Amino acid sequence: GAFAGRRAACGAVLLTELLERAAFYGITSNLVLFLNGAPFCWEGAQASEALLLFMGLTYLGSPFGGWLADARLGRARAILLSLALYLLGMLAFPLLAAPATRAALCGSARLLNCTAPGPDAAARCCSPATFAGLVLVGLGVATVKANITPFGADQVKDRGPEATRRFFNWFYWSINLGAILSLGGIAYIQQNVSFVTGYAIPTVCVGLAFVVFLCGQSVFITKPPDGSAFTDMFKILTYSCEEKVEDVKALVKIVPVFLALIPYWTVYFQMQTTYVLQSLHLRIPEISNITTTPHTLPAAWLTMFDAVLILLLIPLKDKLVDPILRRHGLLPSSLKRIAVGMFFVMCSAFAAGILESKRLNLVKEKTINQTIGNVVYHAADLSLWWQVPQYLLIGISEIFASIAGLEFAYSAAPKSMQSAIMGLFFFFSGVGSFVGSGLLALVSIKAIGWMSSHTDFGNINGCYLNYYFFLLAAIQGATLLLFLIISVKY
Amino acid sequence: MLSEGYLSGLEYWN
Repeated sequence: GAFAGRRAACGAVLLTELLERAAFYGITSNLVLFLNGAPFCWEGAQASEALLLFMGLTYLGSPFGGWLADARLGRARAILLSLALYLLGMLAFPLLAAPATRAALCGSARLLNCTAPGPDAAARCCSPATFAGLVLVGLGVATVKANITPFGADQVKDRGPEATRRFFNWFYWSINLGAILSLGGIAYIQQNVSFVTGYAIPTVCVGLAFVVFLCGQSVFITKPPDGSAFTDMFKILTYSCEEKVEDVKALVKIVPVFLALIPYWTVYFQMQTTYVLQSLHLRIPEISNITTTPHTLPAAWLTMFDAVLILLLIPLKDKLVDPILRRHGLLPSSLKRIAVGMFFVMCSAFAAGILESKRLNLVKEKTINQTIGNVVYHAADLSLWWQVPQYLLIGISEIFASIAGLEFAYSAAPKSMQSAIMGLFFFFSGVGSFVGSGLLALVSIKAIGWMSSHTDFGNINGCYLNYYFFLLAAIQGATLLLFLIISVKY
Repeated sequence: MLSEGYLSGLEYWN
């Protein structure tokens, strides 16, 4: 009875979570490729900062979305409206993807003053539609991410704690499985079959999630708003210019580590976007066995390799590291693990810098033409298997740094402020993505300039991206050294 | 990002 009922409820919640994670990892994977493939093809780092700002907007709206949810509006209704806007955006995107609807919705180049000879005119034309789609999708997924975890949490919590542990083990497993399946199938479809259907499958996915969450609401267990103590912390902060001491301790303990982690999430999302771009400009193998115009090995498949290594490591990582690191001459602490993760990501960024330098030195001699997607990409004879080292380093650093940061944040904060520190974590991750996009904008602009070439759409093979990678690596190393120095005086 | 898993997790394992 109760078993079956709560099981159906949490299974519906799990299906919605899997489908939303699937749609997210699907759209975010090949966004850079399609942003330069479609006739509104942007200019390289332009699409890179577009994806960076998308991720930053998601992670910035997450805390504000949770506040708005636990605010006047109802949590379940909040998730409903979030999924509605998410479906709106994931339906708007295939309209951009389909030629007829592309021409229809965006607008002809003769009306929006797009008569300038060059591909930049179509970009000026179709920029607002894509940006609106991106902002809608970002707000939707932000609210969904902020809301879905506490939702199933209270859905299961009523009975017992072991039920919550089992349900959230299932939650982690479903999230990772959805990530893997989405990456694989959706990226393969997008890159090797059709961008149209490649985006349309996320659409029907979001539709299924929305309808199952709507029909679940009838048999769900709703929860009235509690008060969203973010308003309390905001009131305290603006008036300063028993919750007082807890608030001040929580903030003073949380803000420094997350400030140090801001450049880390910067370089993480930069990993994502610019390594997708670099693999597009690196050498891609051929699956042309039964295929004409060979199916390309996806950078999203490389990200799947990363994530499946995360999956294989994390439990084994615990099981082997903990008992041995207990009796070790290299004893680990939360801050020391964050420092180790920062050093690993610095090494990965250095490796990426050397890889880009070698790629430039090689393309300076000769050039090949591998048609990834629907547009050609000039590349050099250097397989992308050299990105696997830096991807592995970034993955192990992900594990170390993020898990240590969350452990320290939770162990150094009261119980009630757990949602507040989670919101602040996602907020600082969004801040990191925004800082990354800003740094890219700064290195790209002609004011001082390191890689402009007046053409960044497909001619990045002459641009100096390795200088920007080394600048990011140097910033990360400076933050790591500062964290080391603060670790001494504390 | 990819570990939102173990992160909600810390939360409740807690």
